[PDB]
Amino acid sequence: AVVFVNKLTLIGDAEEFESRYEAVGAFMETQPGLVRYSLVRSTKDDSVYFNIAEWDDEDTFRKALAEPEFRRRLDALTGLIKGEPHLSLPVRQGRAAQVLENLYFQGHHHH
Amino acid sequence: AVVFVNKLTLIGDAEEFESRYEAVGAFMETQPGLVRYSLVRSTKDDSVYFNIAEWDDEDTFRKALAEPEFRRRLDALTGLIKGEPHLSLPVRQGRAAQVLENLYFQ
Repeated sequence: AVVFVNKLTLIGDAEEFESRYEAVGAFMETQPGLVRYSLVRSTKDDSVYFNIAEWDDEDTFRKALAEPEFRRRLDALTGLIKGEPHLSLPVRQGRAAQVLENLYFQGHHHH
Repeated sequence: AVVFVNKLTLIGDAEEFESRYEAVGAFMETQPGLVRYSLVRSTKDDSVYFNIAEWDDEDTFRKALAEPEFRRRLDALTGLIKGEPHLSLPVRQGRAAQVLENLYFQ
């Protein structure tokens, strides 16, 4: 898996930016290789967002990025945000299933 | 849910940073409210990492950070990285959908 992380700086209207991002996320949802994505907004500095997307691999991320209609919805955000994008590799991970498993094992093993 | 994002800049040895971060990840996994976390390293600028940690709510995140053991293991990263921390609220999210989803008319 690869994890796309874009640190966004809001330079326009927050509500307009977020509604337009909706169409980007909608499109990503049936792009091959997309696992999940989240747009999150900092509570410390509300001009700071992060676009975070997990992809099966680098090749599927590459092929999705090139799709004209995806790029059209992405381009509709230019002028509302500036981006500092990072295609990134997982280095250490606490998977949800494993976090849950360690909890219920400690509680139900009765060591 | 809330998503903590820390943009980390490496200022020492990457291998030791990553080994010492193992202890931080381990302790997080024992704390009430943790959903999941990933530490990822940028392939554009390899001095950049992001810690991305998902918690049930701000409350559980704040309560975990009040643990002395958590603070001890964070303090062991001093000199290896610098942080830009952001507790963040999900604004939009989704996951892989079925291409045929709308053709059931359910």
